[PDB]
Amino acid sequence: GVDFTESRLSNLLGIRKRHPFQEGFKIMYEDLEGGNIPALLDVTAYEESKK
Amino acid sequence: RNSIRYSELSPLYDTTKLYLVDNKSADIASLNYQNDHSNFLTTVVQNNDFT
Repeated sequence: GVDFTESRLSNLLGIRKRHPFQEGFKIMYEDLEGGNIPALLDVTAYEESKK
Repeated sequence: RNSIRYSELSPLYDTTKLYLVDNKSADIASLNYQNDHSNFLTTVVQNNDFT
């Protein structure tokens, strides 16, 4: 994950806590729910495929 | 017309400034669980001998 607590770069990354006054503020794989990258599709496999 | 005085300049009159900060170090933690920077609260009393 990634914790900013001890830093400001957060503000640069245009990302900020919504109650900007505490510390539950670290970001773990576990928080970005649904936000998994899709995965990407294979192009060539699609192509050659005309059997 | 007994008068015990000394330095600590007469709680003075005629106009001063009122500093209305928000991220002053103690304000935060005692009061800014409640919310953001759109509304908050601040001690306008700049005496550090006070929570």
